[PDB]
Amino acid sequence: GSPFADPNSLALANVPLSRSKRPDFGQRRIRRPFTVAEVELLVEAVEHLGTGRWRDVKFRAFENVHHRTYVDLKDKWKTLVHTASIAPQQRRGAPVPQELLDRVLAAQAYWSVDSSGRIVTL
Repeated sequence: GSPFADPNSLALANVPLSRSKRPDFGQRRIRRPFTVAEVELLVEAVEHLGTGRWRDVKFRAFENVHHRTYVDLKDKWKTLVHTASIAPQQRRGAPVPQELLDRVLAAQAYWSVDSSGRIVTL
């Protein structure tokens, strides 16, 4: 007395599996050297807004100096960020302090998703 024409579903098990991946590299056009002051203000302009309107960047940065263009500033930061994030041997930018790379990197991640760190546990 058994059933007929049934699906006979299995228990459905799970097997182990690994995962592999690889980073990426690149190179942009030839840029020009910047000043600690110009970079500081420039970074603060794009950082102050994180990733919204470039107009506020050019205005916040310095609406008086010999600025270039909204996108110019935004793009400038993005580029410096990639170079400050890439490998050390490849990170051969202008003679600037690590702070610049720390502010651009930290901010980039801060506005990215959540933040950068999760290592310290006071």
